[PDB]
Amino acid sequence: SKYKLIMLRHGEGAWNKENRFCSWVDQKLNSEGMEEARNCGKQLKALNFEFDLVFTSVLNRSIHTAWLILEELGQEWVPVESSWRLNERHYGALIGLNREQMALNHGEEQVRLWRRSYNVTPPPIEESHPYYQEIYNDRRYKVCDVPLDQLPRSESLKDVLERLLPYWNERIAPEVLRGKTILISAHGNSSRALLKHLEGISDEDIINITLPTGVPILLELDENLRAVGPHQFLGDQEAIQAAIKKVEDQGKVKQ
Amino acid sequence: SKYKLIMLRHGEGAWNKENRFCSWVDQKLNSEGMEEARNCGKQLKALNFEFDLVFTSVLNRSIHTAWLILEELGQEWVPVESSWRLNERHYGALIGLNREQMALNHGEEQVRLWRRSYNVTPPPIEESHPYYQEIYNDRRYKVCDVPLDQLPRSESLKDVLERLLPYWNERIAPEVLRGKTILISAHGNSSRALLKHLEGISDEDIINITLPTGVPILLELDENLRAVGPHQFLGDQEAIQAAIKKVEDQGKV
Repeated sequence: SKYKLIMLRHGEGAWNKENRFCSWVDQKLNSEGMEEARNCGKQLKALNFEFDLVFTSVLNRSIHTAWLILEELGQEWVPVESSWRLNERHYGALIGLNREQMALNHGEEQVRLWRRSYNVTPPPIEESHPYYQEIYNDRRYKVCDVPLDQLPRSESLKDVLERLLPYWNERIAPEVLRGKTILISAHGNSSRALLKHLEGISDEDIINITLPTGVPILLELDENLRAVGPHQFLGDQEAIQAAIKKVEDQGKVKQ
Repeated sequence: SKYKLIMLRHGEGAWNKENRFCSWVDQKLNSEGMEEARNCGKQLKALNFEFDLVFTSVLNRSIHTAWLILEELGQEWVPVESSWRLNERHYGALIGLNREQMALNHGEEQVRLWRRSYNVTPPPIEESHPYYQEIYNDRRYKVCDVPLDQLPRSESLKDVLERLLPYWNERIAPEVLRGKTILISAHGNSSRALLKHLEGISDEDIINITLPTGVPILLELDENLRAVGPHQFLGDQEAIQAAIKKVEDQGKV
């Protein structure tokens, strides 16, 4: 049998235009980001999607994105489950820093590795970090399946997959095998981690995969829950590639 | 008390101003109703409420109310569960009708009986009813714990309690006993039904209970989940009483 699923990363937030790593900072979507969610909902409605379950991270921007999509579909009653295991990759000390500034300071090559490599680990976030308290003092991280003091302080994409894969295998994949229609409202890198696994993308090739914000990602899996083909982006392909280039360019110096 | 619970009915919808029985019609909250939800959230935040689980009906206005409350609390991550068993009382054929016009035609006392009686069952909604289709052709009622054909077509307040109690016993009560702080986002009459059970209100006294829209209701329970005292509306009592009178006045000529 063949199964289809939808995953996407939420829309824009304030730090997007500012070009700052957001990661675990619980920033809300801005007007534009909310509209992006509604657009995704409208596309899914057009395809007559009837979701059975929705999975999100515990970062409110992914949750609000799901809620907006469900409203566009008139499916607000559909069960939603949120887990830190779908949280965006933890950028550690890099959180809050400007990507272009990092390019000027450390070079475009190093920034590309920090952002897209599989094994490179960002420096861990310190208690002195401006956004440390706001993150680790929140109750949502006191009731995770992992103690507060044991949650990551930074993550390589490999680290993300290691804490995300179990959640996929144990709580999402079973529903897919049951023929349920699932929506995963996630983030840029946590989505890349999942795709790397499902599509069998190599450590080297994953570095060139960049996902645009607020765009439905369609994926078809086979009986062995493996991608039948590469992931596809729903929408105008030219605007999608342009959005991807925009994200890539955030890590480059002006030319 | 040993445990604390919060329940409430959502804010205004378009049919509030039109003064029409909404019931199972999946009407959305209007601007004012959304604001009412934000006010509940702010009031609960001011009292340090930290929810562990939220229960709602499958009518979107109660779900959106919960979502707006959680946003104000910065608790969007809190688990939410929805069930038709928390749905508002089914007004059957009376759905869509104007309360004041009905009071004019049949008498204020007659309408008050239909609205607040514990025992009187409204006439069942027929397939010929203008809103029958919009209700029973929705997928949410194809995946309930009972077949679509088994869902009610009208309910007395007693009928409501009979189908709501199983959910309280099976899903909600256990969580409360575990010490979890629960929020129940329900409706006018489904909430009256639960209160009757928790406070041991008699069939006669329940008729006099009218709940204001968008006002948190605090209930303190003992080890046996029995109310230790009457429910407590959280807010300015004068404004809350005016809000209650507002609902009562919808049935007056």
